[PDB]
Amino acid sequence: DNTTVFTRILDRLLDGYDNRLRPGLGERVTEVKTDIFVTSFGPVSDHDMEYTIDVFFRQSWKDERLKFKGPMTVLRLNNLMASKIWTPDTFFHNGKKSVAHNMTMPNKLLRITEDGTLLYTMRLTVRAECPMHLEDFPMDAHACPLKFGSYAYTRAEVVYEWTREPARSVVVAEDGSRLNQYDLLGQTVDSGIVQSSTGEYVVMTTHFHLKRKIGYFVIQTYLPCIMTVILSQVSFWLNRESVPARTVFGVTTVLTMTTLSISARNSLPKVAYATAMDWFIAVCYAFVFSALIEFATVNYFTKSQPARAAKIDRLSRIAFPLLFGIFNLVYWATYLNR
Amino acid sequence: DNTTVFTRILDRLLDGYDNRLRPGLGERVTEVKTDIFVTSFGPVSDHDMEYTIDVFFRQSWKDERLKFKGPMTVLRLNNLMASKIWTPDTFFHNGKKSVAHNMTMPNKLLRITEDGTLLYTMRLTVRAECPMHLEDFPMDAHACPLKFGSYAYTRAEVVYEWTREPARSVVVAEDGSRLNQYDLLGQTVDSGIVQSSTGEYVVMTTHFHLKRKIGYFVIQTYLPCIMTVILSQVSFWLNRESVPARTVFGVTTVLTMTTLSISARNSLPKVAYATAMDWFIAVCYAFVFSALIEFATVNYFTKSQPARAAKIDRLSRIAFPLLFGIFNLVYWATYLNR
Amino acid sequence: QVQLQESGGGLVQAGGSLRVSCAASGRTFTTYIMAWFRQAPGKEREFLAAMDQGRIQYYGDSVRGRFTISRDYAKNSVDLQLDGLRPEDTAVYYCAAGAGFWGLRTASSYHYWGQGTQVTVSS
Amino acid sequence: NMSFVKETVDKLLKGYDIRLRPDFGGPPVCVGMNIDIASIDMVSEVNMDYTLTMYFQQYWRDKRLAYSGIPLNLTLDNRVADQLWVPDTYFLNDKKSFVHGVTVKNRMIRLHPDGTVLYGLRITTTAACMMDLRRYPLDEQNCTLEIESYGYTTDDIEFYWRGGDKAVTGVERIELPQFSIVEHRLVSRNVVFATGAYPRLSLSFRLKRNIGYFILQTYMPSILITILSWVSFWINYDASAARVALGITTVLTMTTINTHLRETLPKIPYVKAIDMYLMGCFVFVFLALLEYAFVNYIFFSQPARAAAIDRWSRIVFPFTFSLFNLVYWLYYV
Amino acid sequence: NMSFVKETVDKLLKGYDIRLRPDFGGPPVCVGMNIDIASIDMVSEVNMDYTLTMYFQQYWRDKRLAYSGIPLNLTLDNRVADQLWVPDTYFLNDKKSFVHGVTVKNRMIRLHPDGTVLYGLRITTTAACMMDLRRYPLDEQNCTLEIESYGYTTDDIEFYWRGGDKAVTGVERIELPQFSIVEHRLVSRNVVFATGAYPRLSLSFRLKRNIGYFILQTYMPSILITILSWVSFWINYDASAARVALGITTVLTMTTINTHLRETLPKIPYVKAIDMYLMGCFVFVFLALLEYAFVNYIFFSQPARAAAIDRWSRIVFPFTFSLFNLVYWLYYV
Amino acid sequence: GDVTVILNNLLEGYDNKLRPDIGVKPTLIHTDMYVNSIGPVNAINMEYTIDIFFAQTWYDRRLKFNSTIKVLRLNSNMVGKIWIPDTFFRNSKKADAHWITTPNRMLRIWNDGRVLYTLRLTIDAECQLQLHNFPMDEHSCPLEFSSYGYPREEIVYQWKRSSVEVGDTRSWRLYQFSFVGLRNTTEVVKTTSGDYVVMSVYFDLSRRMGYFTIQTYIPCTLIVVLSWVSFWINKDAVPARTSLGITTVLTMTTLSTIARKSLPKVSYVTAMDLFVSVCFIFVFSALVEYGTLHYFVSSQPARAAKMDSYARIFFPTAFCLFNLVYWVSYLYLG
Ligand SMILES: *[C@@H]1O[C@H](CO)[C@@H](O[C@@H]2O[C@H](CO)[C@@H](O[C@@H]3O[C@H](CO[C@H]4O[C@H](CO[C@H]5O[C@H](CO)[C@@H](O)[C@H](O)[C@@H]5O[C@H]5O[C@H](CO)[C@@H](O)[C@H](O)[C@@H]5O)[C@@H](O)[C@H](O[C@H]5O[C@H](CO)[C@@H](O)[C@H](O)[C@@H]5O)[C@@H]4O)[C@@H](O)[C@H](O[C@H]4O[C@H](CO)[C@@H](O)[C@H](O)[C@@H]4O[C@@H]4O[C@H](CO)[C@@H](O)[C@H](O)[C@@H]4O[C@@H]4O[C@H](CO)[C@@H](O)[C@H](O)[C@@H]4O)[C@@H]3O)[C@H](O)[C@H]2NC(C)=O)[C@H](O)[C@H]1NC(C)=O
Ligand SMILES: *[C@@H]1O[C@H](CO)[C@@H](O[C@@H]2O[C@H](CO)[C@@H](O[C@@H]3O[C@H](CO[C@H]4O[C@H](CO)[C@@H](O)[C@H](O[C@H]5O[C@H](CO)[C@@H](O)[C@H](O)[C@@H]5O)[C@@H]4O)[C@@H](O)[C@H](O[C@H]4O[C@H](CO)[C@@H](O)[C@H](O)[C@@H]4O)[C@@H]3O)[C@H](O)[C@H]2NC(C)=O)[C@H](O)[C@H]1NC(C)=O
Ligand SMILES: *[C@@H]1O[C@H](CO)[C@@H](O[C@@H]2O[C@H](CO)[C@@H](O)[C@H](O)[C@H]2NC(C)=O)[C@H](O)[C@H]1NC(C)=O
Ligand SMILES: *[C@@H]1O[C@H](CO)[C@@H](O[C@@H]2O[C@H](CO)[C@@H](O)[C@H](O)[C@H]2NC(C)=O)[C@H](O)[C@H]1NC(C)=O
Repeated sequence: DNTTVFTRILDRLLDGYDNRLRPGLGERVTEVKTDIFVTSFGPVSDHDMEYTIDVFFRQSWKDERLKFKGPMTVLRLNNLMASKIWTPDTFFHNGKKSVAHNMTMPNKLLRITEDGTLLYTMRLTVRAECPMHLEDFPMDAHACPLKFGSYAYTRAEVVYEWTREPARSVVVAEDGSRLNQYDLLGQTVDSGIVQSSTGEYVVMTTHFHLKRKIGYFVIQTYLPCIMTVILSQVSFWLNRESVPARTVFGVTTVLTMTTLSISARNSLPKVAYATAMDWFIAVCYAFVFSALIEFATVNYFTKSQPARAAKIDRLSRIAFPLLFGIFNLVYWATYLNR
Repeated sequence: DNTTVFTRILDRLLDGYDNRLRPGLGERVTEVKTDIFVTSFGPVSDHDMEYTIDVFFRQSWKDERLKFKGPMTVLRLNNLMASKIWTPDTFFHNGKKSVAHNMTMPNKLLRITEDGTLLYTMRLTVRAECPMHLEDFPMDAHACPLKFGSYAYTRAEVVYEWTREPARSVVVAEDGSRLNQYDLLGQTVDSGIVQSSTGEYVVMTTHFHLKRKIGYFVIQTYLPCIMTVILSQVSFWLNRESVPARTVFGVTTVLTMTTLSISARNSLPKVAYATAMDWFIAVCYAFVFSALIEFATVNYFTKSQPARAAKIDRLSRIAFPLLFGIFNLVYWATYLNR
Repeated sequence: QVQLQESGGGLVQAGGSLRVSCAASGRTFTTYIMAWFRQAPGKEREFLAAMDQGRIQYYGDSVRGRFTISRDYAKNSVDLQLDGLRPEDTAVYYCAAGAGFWGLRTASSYHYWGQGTQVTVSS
Repeated sequence: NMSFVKETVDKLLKGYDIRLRPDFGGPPVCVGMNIDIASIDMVSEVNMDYTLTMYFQQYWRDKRLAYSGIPLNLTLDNRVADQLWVPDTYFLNDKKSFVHGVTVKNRMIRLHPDGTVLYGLRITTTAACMMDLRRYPLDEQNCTLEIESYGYTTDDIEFYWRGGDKAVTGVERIELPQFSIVEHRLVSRNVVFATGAYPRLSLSFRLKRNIGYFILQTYMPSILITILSWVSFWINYDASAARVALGITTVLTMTTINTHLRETLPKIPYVKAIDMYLMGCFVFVFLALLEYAFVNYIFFSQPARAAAIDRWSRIVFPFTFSLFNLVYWLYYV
Repeated sequence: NMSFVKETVDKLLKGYDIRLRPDFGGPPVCVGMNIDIASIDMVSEVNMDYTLTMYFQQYWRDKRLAYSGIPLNLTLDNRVADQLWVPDTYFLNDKKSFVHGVTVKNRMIRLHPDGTVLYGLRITTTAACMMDLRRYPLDEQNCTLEIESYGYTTDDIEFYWRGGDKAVTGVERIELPQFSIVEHRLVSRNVVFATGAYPRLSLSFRLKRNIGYFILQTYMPSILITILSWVSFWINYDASAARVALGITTVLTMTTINTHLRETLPKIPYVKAIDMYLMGCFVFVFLALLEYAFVNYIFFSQPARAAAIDRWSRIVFPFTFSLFNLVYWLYYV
Repeated sequence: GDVTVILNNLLEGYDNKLRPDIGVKPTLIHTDMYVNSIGPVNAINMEYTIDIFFAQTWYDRRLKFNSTIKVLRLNSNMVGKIWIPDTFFRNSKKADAHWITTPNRMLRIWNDGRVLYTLRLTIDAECQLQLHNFPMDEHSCPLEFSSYGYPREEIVYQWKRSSVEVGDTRSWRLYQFSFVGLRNTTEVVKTTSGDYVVMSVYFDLSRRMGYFTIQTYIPCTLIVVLSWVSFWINKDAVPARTSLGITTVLTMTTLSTIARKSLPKVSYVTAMDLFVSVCFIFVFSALVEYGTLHYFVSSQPARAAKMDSYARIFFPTAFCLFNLVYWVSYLYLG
């Protein structure tokens, strides 16, 4: 009874229908309402300068060619009819290879209201570029963009808008964080215009703010280097006749700093500029290098001017801890604030 | 007009033909005769417990709906025509991800005889699961299975048989073996029944019997460990007064055993139990450890009881080679005879 | 240690059901093939049935349609339902587990063997 | 008899509309689900996901597909699935999944006289589950699979497990090289999104990691290096080259172990149990070499006190290392 | 003009049976093949395969497509290939291949007035070849490519190389980073399978591995460590700690070299020339340390005999090592 | 409205298997390219990644119409219905178009019959790199495209006024290299099936040295200086100087391994392999120097005394001279 009426409506809407033409072609500008629900903010790859995100993409627009009358004010269709109508050709400007899920069915939904308003929803896995300035590594903060718009329609044909207030038009699930080493501070929602050789296009922008977690680098790199520097200045308090004890202290701190530097630089992304960890390791290496030069000097002046050698050792016993403390204070005050 | 006559027969066979129904539906069981030709038995991965195989799959059945009369008695069919008739839905129960090749065209072939018999051949690459027991590694042997049957038709509708005697129904090419760490001994062919939540099905099975080659581990792991143990027992023949010489000797043979053990363990997959190599390495490590404990005991008793220290070194020069030779005899007789 | 203990058996009056069980201990045989064998007095040792990890059932050409094999993977056991028994079925039934190297139908490929259980058929 | 079946099937598919759900506009259609797990493998810490292979069956009743005159269940060719309506079921945490297609697409459609439709698929899916590795490798994990309808709501479709707690089979036959499945659980609930409510079914497993691999591959080398560091206490103090070489080679070996484990293990930027154990062993060998630093520093003025320190170190170091192991294993097992 | 061409093409494609080969039921259709190789790369020893990109062209005659009145060779859109008969050619040893599709499918169909068809495809394929590495890194490999018809026998189709020995071009423009192509060869034979005789064309290359990388990277460190092991023969025999440390450290260094080479080169589990050379050097330094162990053992009672053994070792070890190197660099070069 | 009538009448009597002016004159195609970003350069595989917008313009007499509408702006739904040139990239290893959320294709038609077709592409293109001067090497990586089936008598390509455009060149993923400039050319290539017009674009790239300086050059220099540290240690500290020497040798070998992990397995010596090998020779000679000093202490103590004094001058001088020649040759003489 009812199914026959519903099928006659479905077989009647598309009578003399052209999906090659946008709604309001030549009479008005089609307006699209857009909102995103982030199911999971996936991993961020520092080596590839890109990130992954799994989203529900919801678009709303008005097509007066699809008005209908019937008891059911809303009709929800799976996928065969939704491919026979006009849909916006949205694409991500900075998006790399993305995936539209097809298990166990196409993850697409099309709803129609009585007035002809259509709602189109899809599930996507967007992989987008996030340029990074790693000068403050590993104490850096980044803002990864997500920009989308119409590929073929200029701003005189199709314009995009957020469904609600811009803050409320992008929603992130509470369990939708998949960041091993980042904290998602927040997001900013924007709209604008881009200019090309084919015309002007409307672009919708979203920025996600990320802050890298530092406790890993503190326990893996910073603490061993600080302890090795402390051991190198501990060497200054042993008697000058104890050649093996001070030599082993010096050379083992040098070997430890060399090993730490090699390990530390084999994990960073290949950036051709220096970061904050490179400077910290370089200064710790130069401190243990100068400590071994200081012992080389003490051993050189021993047996000829023991008074000068003792005065050099005393001043290194004063200068080195103070200089290292001042270096750490400058380093951490500089980088933590920024 | 011979081409037009043949075209008429082709355009006449499929008149009133439904490919959604198996032959004899509701009247009799569809018998499928199957044989396999193996063109290459590809690599076996012990880490993933899987193997690759490239085969020609030949199936044969009878369809009374496809009888014809004409000048020829055998028809070769284009792959476009082979998709219009009913074919069995054979699948591999333990397959992981298989590929049907279609370069440069689909690697399918369908021949029709005058009496109504259909021969259907295809080329496939199958990655299957071969669970392994690695307690005897690297002196282990495995039986890797390959099981196939119908996904949708129960044993009341479709049954499978081998074209010839089961031994001669699976044939491997002379140059088929593409194995660098295994030796293919042979195969056994069988057939059983499985029961699922949807019904009972016929399963055709083949087992390939593999035995691992051990020369690589002999030349890479066992020989360096045996030489390191012999070197550590060479220390017993150095004079007692060379304390630093024998201490460096023992501690460097200990470091050599540790390096060899870690190198060997890198190759092994992550298994819960202990393989035969784990026991061999643990025993060699305990032997060099006891040789260094023996020298520590001699040095402890030196300069106070030189007679006992000399007696200990003289007995160690016999006991250590004897105990190691006995261990090797037991090790290489327990595992080489399985 | 690993022990395969067998239960059931006894005597039946030339018919009826007879479910022989087999419980394993000291090792989990989930990834192994568990089979049943039969030894008539002084005669050859014969393969009866077997079930692998994938629940594929293999039977001998003489007992197909009469003996049903099953496995309780949770309890790590295996059962054999003997139906339509005949006087020729009087023998000692054995339980075995193995990897099936060089053939699961050959007795020389099973690492562990049971102690047997006499089944007597009276007519 | 076969022509009558052909007529009946073509009768059913004549006028059939794929775009309308059964009982469209009326009561919701009830869909029952079965899962037959075939294998679980590749539990990846780096990728934070796992791979699952299964048989996925769905049962529902469509009155438009009811037929009479044939006392049989019709198993049809799987391409007829494209001519019928099937639920828009999807997995919420699936990263990558596919349907096997050798030698044909691994799909099944079966019809019953009352109109019940059975729809089966053989699916391999990679599902994402978060892992809390603070207790690694002595950790337990809880990984799930979420089943939901993409487009319909509870006014249109409903999900239930067919068979109660017996709806999922095959877990007892799974063998994992590094884990052992402890339990599995079935949950049915609805999720209230912005577009309305959505039926959902959830299947979860709890995994407990095995320790033998880490015992024989990770902890034993560090233990052995710690024990080897005590050999110095039994060497004469005038053997400076032997004790220095032993101390610095044990330091280099422990550093190489820690660095290469950091290179091979997954990058998990928080403190785990393995990092605490390796750091504790590094501290023990650091103190073992520092003890000789004190002895070398005092063996000339007070040779008897330095000998008493070496003798007491021969007892304190093994005792404090066994106390550390006892506390570590009590606090983690 | 244009309408005449459209009329002719629609006449050609009207009543065309794609399921029938040319001259069906009569003489076999002759197919000529050309290959133009663009590049070869990623010759993988681990996977035992190589990657090839090429322009594959086929040339046959179909009298059903002959047309008259147009003095032109009609190059059609490649989608017309879906409406025409093409050979069922396949590569036997292929593991993974695809046809490029940017900006469209890289496919060509060209017709001639006499009915001749030219069919072109741009293909990247991964072909597997067995490699014998017993002479590695002084080895020479032979990798082929097999071309066959999947479902036709010699009664219905035949293969030949179009152009004789000029059928394959582009070999001299291939630059492998680790090989040089010594030669290539073309073969034509019929493979006798069970279903019947199948035509087959074979193209093979012979690759010769470059040796300059391995001379600098592998053999020189082993040679220099072996020479350094001879330094102890010129050291006083009363310095037991120095000669023992040198001998055992050269043994440790040789082990380190072997394990580093174990980590760097591909896992090929059988005995190669590199293993024989590393074993020969390990034996030489083992006997040098056993010689010092003998000297230290006998240097007290017979100092003159020990010094004579050292004096003769200063001659024998370099001479025996040079004879070993001469045999090695003659049995392979 | 009438736009559907226009499209239906245009597609009526249209055969898309035939190029425009098939029997009259070659079809002239004007091409444009906008480079969104040039991705990482893979020296190991000798390939690079590029993302572009590709535009083509041509005339089709069959697509003329008369109306008050000047241009018909269409999406990809009509791409498969009209004739499209079969342009392909000759040196492409793997290329694909973008399909999220819809096929990224735009088609515009003017009333005079002019057709504009644009799509977005990501390409992995081949670039053979000469690494003799690595890491001070310069390259010109090409990107070539032509027609797969149509020879020069049927399809001719031609650059427009602004051929290749680049936006923010600093917003790219090039760490090792810096972008210099681009050129675009035209050539005719003769093949076995005819003569084809080939259009090429070349991108000039010069490598940055800051990374290899921080990772390799500076650590190696500091290791060499550390091996010079042994010359100022008292000769009586045998264990200390032996451990220092052998540990510096181990460190040199450790740094030496990581030098070639960023390169393919070329069999010629690069400037980096030469630098690492000379540093290895310096530390090797410093350890042989200590072995000689230790041996000479008993035999010729005065000569061994003078040996360390001579080494303190010769080794830093010879290493500074080597570095001066190395950097002069590789930075000012090639
Ligand atoms: C060996 O076997 C393999 C397979 O094992 C085989 O590969 C497959 O080959 C077939 C062709 O034989 C390919 O099918 C074509 O794919 C074209 C697009 O390819 C891209 O997309 C693929 C996925 O397709 C999904 O998405 C597209 C849109 O992007 C959509 O059109 C599809 O329907 C499909 O969408 C389904 O799934 C999504 C989720 O994924 C759902 O959201 C959605 O609801 C729906 O369910 C993708 O797989 C491709 O990637 C592969 O290939 C690229 C290279 O191309 C490679 O780089 C990748 O690595 C990967 O390998 C790729 O991204 C598609 O356009 C084709 O459809 C055409 O043509 C058919 C046939 O004539 C026709 O039926 C269609 O309607 C359509 O006609 C055109 O399409 C135009 C598109 O712009 C359109 O403008 C036109 O208007 C017209 O469309 C319609 O026309 C009618 C009539 O006018 C009109 O009424 C309509 O309104 C409408 O306008 C075709 O489907 C398949 O993709 C290949 N798969 C793979 C994995 O390679 C291989 O070829 C075999 N080799 C040999 C030698 O035999
Ligand atoms: C891995 O980790 C996951 C996540 O933590 C675990 O999954 C959780 O498992 C538990 C135990 O099975 C689940 O709790 C159960 O939830 C169901 C569903 O409740 C929903 O649907 C009901 C209708 O079917 C509905 O009535 C419920 O509404 C009530 O509850 C909500 C709660 O907010 C409340 O707001 C309402 O007012 C109602 O009161 C709800 O929508 C529920 O039916 C179960 O009830 C059992 O337990 C209760 C007592 O708690 C008892 O009274 C009942 O009689 C019954 O015995 C139960 O609460 C939980 O929902 C799962 N979490 C998620 C996210 O799905 C998983 O178990 C872990 N793995 C392993 C192996 O452990
Ligand atoms: C159509 O193609 C044929 C075959 O390639 C062309 O005939 C060849 O033309 C070349 C150039 O003149 C000659 O060297 C060959 O000898 C010809 N082949 C034969 C078999 O005679 C023909 O010229 C082409 N026609 C057009 C208009 O291009
Ligand atoms: C790309 O090609 C175009 C077309 O040939 C070049 O544009 C012309 O270049 C010539 C010199 O080769 C000038 O004389 C013309 O004035 C140019 N025409 C213009 C700019 O409209 C263009 O220079 C090429 N790009 C290069 C070489 O970088």
